[PDB]
Parts: sequence; structure tokens; C-alpha cells
Amino acid sequence: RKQVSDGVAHIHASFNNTIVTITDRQGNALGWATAGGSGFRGSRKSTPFAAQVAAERCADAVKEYGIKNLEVMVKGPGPGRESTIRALNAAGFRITNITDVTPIPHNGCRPPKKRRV
Amino acid sequence: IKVRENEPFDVALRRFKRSCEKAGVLAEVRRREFYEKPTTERKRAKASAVK
Amino acid sequence: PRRRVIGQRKILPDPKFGSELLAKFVNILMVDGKKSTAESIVYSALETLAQRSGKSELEAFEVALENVRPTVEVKSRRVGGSTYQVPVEVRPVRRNALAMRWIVEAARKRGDKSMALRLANELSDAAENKGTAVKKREDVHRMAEANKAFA
RNA sequence: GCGGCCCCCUGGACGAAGACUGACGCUCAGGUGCGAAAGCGUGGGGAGCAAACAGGAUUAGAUACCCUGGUAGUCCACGCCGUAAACGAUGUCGACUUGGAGGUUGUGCCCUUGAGGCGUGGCUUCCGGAGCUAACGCGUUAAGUCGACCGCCUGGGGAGUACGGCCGCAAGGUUAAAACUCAAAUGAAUUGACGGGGGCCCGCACAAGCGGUGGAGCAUGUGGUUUAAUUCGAUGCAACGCG
RNA sequence: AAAAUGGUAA
RNA sequence: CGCGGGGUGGAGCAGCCUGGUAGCUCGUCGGGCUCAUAACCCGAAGGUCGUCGGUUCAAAUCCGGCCCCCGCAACCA
RNA sequence: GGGUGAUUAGCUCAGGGGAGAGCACCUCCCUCACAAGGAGGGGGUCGGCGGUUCGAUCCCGUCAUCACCCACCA
RNA sequence: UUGAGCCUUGAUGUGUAGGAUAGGUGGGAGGCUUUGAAGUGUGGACGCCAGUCUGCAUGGAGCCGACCUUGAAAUACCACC
Ligand SMILES: [Mg+2]
Ligand SMILES: [Mg+2]
Ligand SMILES: [Mg+2]
Ligand SMILES: [Mg+2]
Ligand SMILES: [Mg+2]
Ligand SMILES: [Mg+2]
Ligand SMILES: [Mg+2]
Ligand SMILES: [Mg+2]
Ligand SMILES: [Mg+2]
Ligand SMILES: [Mg+2]
Ligand SMILES: [Mg+2]
Ligand SMILES: [Mg+2]
Ligand SMILES: [Mg+2]
Ligand SMILES: [Mg+2]
Ligand SMILES: [Mg+2]
Ligand SMILES: [Mg+2]
Ligand SMILES: [Mg+2]
Ligand SMILES: [Mg+2]
Repeated sequence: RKQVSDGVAHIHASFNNTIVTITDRQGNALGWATAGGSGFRGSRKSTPFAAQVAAERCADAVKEYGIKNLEVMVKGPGPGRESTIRALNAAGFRITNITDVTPIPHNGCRPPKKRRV
Repeated sequence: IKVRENEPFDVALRRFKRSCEKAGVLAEVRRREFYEKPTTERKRAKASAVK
Repeated sequence: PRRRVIGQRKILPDPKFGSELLAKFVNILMVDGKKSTAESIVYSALETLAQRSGKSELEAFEVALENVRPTVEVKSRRVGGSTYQVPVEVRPVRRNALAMRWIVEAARKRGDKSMALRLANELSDAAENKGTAVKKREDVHRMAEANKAFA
């Protein structure tokens, strides 16, 4: 619907979960999927295999818009990150750009205290 | 970071991240390090870096 | 196993058909070192199977195995201080070793009159992939599929 | 103790050459000043973090470690507090005593005839000679050889505690005992043993398998109980179909 | 993930 | 003195309208695990239901006495 | 008494030609032990009665029950 | 701008015996056709994926239809919907 034909894939990879959101080029979301929402909750959702399954689902649910091309913006560390990009390429998308947007403070706010496990 | 890939491509080429902060900064900016821990980790880091 | 990687012990083929694979099968079925009793049971079961489905002794037996051979299985690894179930591929020889073992256990549980009748029914159902041994293969495959995240 | 950039005010150090004063120096009880963090008072500010506190877990219990929140505080102005493993656990000043490799910052000469060649200062890091040291180690930045002055020590516990004085809004700081009690307390290093330390290797140790015991009946030994006696010994593995 | 303790003298 | 509420395994508590077969934590017992003990695992045993008398074929349970305990009220002079 | 709505597995709830979910119970592995996970087996006239087409958890009226609003309330 | 709507017209309609995307009932044994039928793409939607209601376009003079079936038989045309 509305046949945008190109957008952006935002990958929010963290240590516990990975979220894939596909937007147009104006930041309007079109579809999203998560590792946690693809089954295998718990320790299994922080895995590279977890991430690609989420990417495949997010590739679905936007086929109506007829996306052909898209940039990918990668944020944060985590076991996903690279796995999602491969899945999007395998899903039949023409990847044009690959940039990471991980927020890096110029040492501003104080982080939480170190875990004493 | 930013790669403007040309039409010949099968490899991600995501190598400027290791050439840049990537995860080194994230791993170290996630828990506070009291000033004296850094000074000590710095001092031992290159006390060992001697041959 | 800790130090000495070892060789392999050879077994003679089956007298009636001259197949190593069938000779291993009677060994799995044998109990208390009674090979004559075991080979008697297997031959009776095979003959019953052949006349049930036409076909032939070896080909019918091979078809049953193909529906029970596993392809992947889980194995606890315990690397980082946590217990996982990582799937792993199965070595080709270990495939039929598990298949033959599973078939015999299924036959032993089956409640027919004679062991030969039990065995004939069990691997006959395996040929049509609906027996307990087939169910065992499906569970192993299903469990390995669930843990596909680890590799 | 001090890290973005810019401006204003301001202290000290070092180098070149020359001139100048002419012992004007060193140390310093009492005294005066400065003095991390936490804390206190008055008035502001408050994103993140986070004592106290609340809830969820873990656990035999868990007033904790872990998770979700969260107040003082952390920030600013002024005032107080005056303590830290405030450590180089090494008072200040001066003189003398083999070397090597670096860092940083000045300066003289020589073709700079690139990032060179020959000198001469300041600060700073590592390794080592003699010497010293209980040893560890220090070693021209001495813990070496000497001189000047100051501070401090005299077995462990009691105790840096009590009382008194001084200081402080408070928290407390500083000065600082005795009775009583013990024959030790302590430093460095050596050999082992041990570690929920590291490395390497082995074993039916695990993994892969097969068959059992623990349930039934009986044989046999032991414990217990009983008995006139139920003879004595063997007691984790390494006693219990054992003498 | 959890994992506490070991009577006197010799 | 008056009015309410209770008495159930060794301890603390459920079972009351629902009179027709006492349950749940900790304890106790036996066997495991351990060099041994705790913790942990498995399997058992434990009950005039305060007492006495009634109506019911049948009473922890419904009624009426007695004992013990707890909580309220006891004012105007 | 009128109106509005409802009754579906042991529980919480969906749905003119198909009773669906999630939680419960027993097994399977899994785990030191668990735990936490994944896999099978079930377990309902879809409240009864009656009513059209071939039936029709779906449609209609009556019962038994539940919820609300209202009448009633002398 | 958006719904509630409100009053008109076009479509709407799979178990199953079958040509099957049988909506019930009837007038009902004939129609529209240059107020364009046939051979082909087009797009919203759907689906137990049968292809359909659907816009136009090269196109230009035809077949349905009772028939085999089903519990049901022609959306042949019309109408109560
Ligand atoms: Mg955190
Ligand atoms: Mg003084
Ligand atoms: Mg402060
Ligand atoms: Mg303050
Ligand atoms: Mg304030
Ligand atoms: Mg916290
Ligand atoms: Mg001091
Ligand atoms: Mg220091
Ligand atoms: Mg000192
Ligand atoms: Mg030295
Ligand atoms: Mg004092
Ligand atoms: Mg005092
Ligand atoms: Mg084993
Ligand atoms: Mg026995
Ligand atoms: Mg004896
Ligand atoms: Mg003895
Ligand atoms: Mg003895
Ligand atoms: Mg023996």
C-alpha cells in the first residue's frame, strides 16, 4: 500500500534483545519485529540466530509496500547486528548503505555502578 | 561507521568499526569506573607492555 | 578415548545374505551371547516382512531403516557454566546404529506373541513410517530443531 | 590536587649572556595558613547516579551480593569541619661517589647541505656496579659516604581508650594515662600442604554403551535387641560370604 | 545459579 | 457482676450455616546424599475434636450444663 | 414485574458448512537437584426443551441461572 | 476533515453429490446485441486459491439452457428481497 519502494531498516541490537524496524525515509514506521516476539524467549533471544528470524519476519509484513531498496542503520552492540543485515540481503532487498548510529557520549552522564556478581 | 557501497558487493566490509570505537567504548562506558581504577588499570597496562 | 584414538573391530557378514549391516543387526538383538537364537529370530522376521510387502529381504529391511535413521541430535555442551542442548550432525555409521537400536527397543515393548512377530510388525510399520521407532526419530529431530539457536 | 574552546586578573619554574648587592644563609618548639572524600549551616539548583527506604528474587535464613524504583547527597554561592593506605608507608637543606637504555623541555657550534654531527642545562621513567640492608630490596631522584636542625619510638592487649584542658553548631578532632592481664606479639625469607588460582597431561573419571544393586523370597555377615551364654577380633574408601 | 560447619589435650 | 469469641496430631493454624470418611506448615520416625553434621531428596506415622447430658439411624459440626482462656462493659450520685 | 445482556473442557475467554485460544492434570526428555525450557495425551449436547432448510455452538420462543438499569415499595 | 448517518444505483453469495465462488423465493421456456458480445492485460479486495465484482484498452458480430448432477438447477430475462 502506497508503494513507497524504498526506506530504512533500523536495527536496535542490545545484549538482551534485538528490534528491527523498517521505515520510509522520513522516519515513518511501516513494520517491525523482535527476537522476543518470534518465540524462544529468555536466554535464546540474545543470539545471532534469534536476530535473523526477527529480520525475516520484518521483511514480511512490509511486502505490501513493495520495498525494493533500503539503507540499514545499526545501533548498539549485541549478538545480532551482523546477522540481521545478512537476513535482509537474503530476503531480497537491495542494500544501498550500511551505517552504525550507536550513541557515543563525549563522557556526559554518569553510568550505573559496576555489578558485583 | 558510514560505508557508501558500490554496486559490486557481496561482502559487508564492516571493518571501519574495529578501526573505530565500535564496541570498545560501549563496553567501557556501561559501568562507572572510579577514577582510581582507571589510573591503576592504565599503569599496569603498560607495566606489562615491556619486553 | 582420552589419549589413544583406536581402530575398528571387524565382523563377519550374515550367513544367509552376506551383508555386514544385517550381521550387526543380529548382534544388537542378541542377548546373553546367544547368536543362534538371535539369527533365528531375525531370519523369521525378515521372511515374514518380505512376503507381507513382496519386495525382498534386504530391500524391505533397508527401506525400514531409511525411515528411522536420524540426521541431527542434541548434546549437552556446558561451555560457559550454563547447560545448553546444541544440535550436532550424526556420523553416517552412528545413524544406522541408532536406527537399529531404536527398532529393537520398539519391538521389545510391542505386545505381540513371538519376538519374530513383534519385530516383523515393528519394522513393517517403520516401512510405512508410523511405528514407535519412527516417533522416536521425529522427537529427536524436533528437539534438535527447537535448539537450532545454538551452533 | 589540576583535562572541551575563548577572553580578563594572577603565582611559580627553566634557559642564554651580561650587570648588580655582598653572607643578606639552613633548620624551626610555640604560632599562622592551606588541606581529597564524606559531613554540617543558610539560600539556590536537580538531568544522570545513588546511602536510607520499598518491592522482586536467591537462601536453611539473606536486615546482603543480583533485579525494579528511589530520598539525602553528588552541582552552585558563602561559612564551618581539619580527617584519609593525606603513601614513595622514605622530614628539610648542602657536599661527594662506576654505568646503560628511554621520555619531556631549553640552549651553543658545525655545510640542515631530510627525520643529521659535536656539546651544555632542567625535570622525569626503567635496569643495574661498589656500598648498604635481617632479608626483600635501595642504588647519583640512595635505603651509599658525611654535616646542620627538627619530629617521632621503646613488648602485646587494655588504648589512641578514660578523665581533664583546648577547639567545633553538631558529628567529633587534638593532647593523653592507669589498674589489670600474657609470654609472647612482630618483619623478611625457606620447604611443604592447600586454593570455588593458571598451564600441561593421565585414569571405566566423565561422555558412548551393556548388564546389575536399591523392591520380592531365600543364603550369608554385621548392627541392635534378647539371653545363663548368645566367646573374641575386624569398623569410611582400605570392616560387614572378613580371621 | 547455589555450596555452612569440623569439641579438649597430645 | 453482665455481654460476646474460642478449646482440633508434639507447636501454630484450617475444617463452622454445608450433622453421613481431620488437612497443612514445622516437628517425629526409616532410608538416601556427605569423611561426618547441617541443608537437600525419598517414604511413613501420628486425632478422648476441653468434659458431661440430650435429638437424630448417625454429633468435631445441632442444642443445654461444667472447666479453662481471650476481649468488651461496670455509669449518675 | 419491564428492558438490557450473558451460560462452551478443571479454570479464563473466542468463533449458516471449522468449538479456537491461554492457563490446569499425566507422561517425555531436560536439569546435580532442580529450576527454567521444549514435546505429546487427553478434558466439553457450546445448559435443557421445542421450532425452518440438509444439518445448521450461529436462527426463533419457554424454562434454570447470573449481571445491571428500572418499576415495585402500600 | 471525519464518521453516524440519511435517503438511490452497481456488486455481494466455496463442505456436500457438481461446469461449480448452488444467497432464499417466485413470474419464469427465452434474451442483450452498433444504449459493443467473443479471443488478451490491467488494479482494490478476497479467499476452504474458484477466480472472481471491478476501470479501460487491439478487438468486433455471439452464446448461454435446460442437459451429468445435487436436498436444492439456472443470475435464460424479470421481480419480493
Ligand atoms: Mg543494569
Ligand atoms: Mg609546629
Ligand atoms: Mg564535599
Ligand atoms: Mg549542604
Ligand atoms: Mg539545600
Ligand atoms: Mg540498586
Ligand atoms: Mg593521621
Ligand atoms: Mg601514590
Ligand atoms: Mg605517616
Ligand atoms: Mg635498581
Ligand atoms: Mg579520643
Ligand atoms: Mg575530650
Ligand atoms: Mg556413564
Ligand atoms: Mg533385595
Ligand atoms: Mg561379633
Ligand atoms: Mg571390637
Ligand atoms: Mg583393635
Ligand atoms: Mg569377598
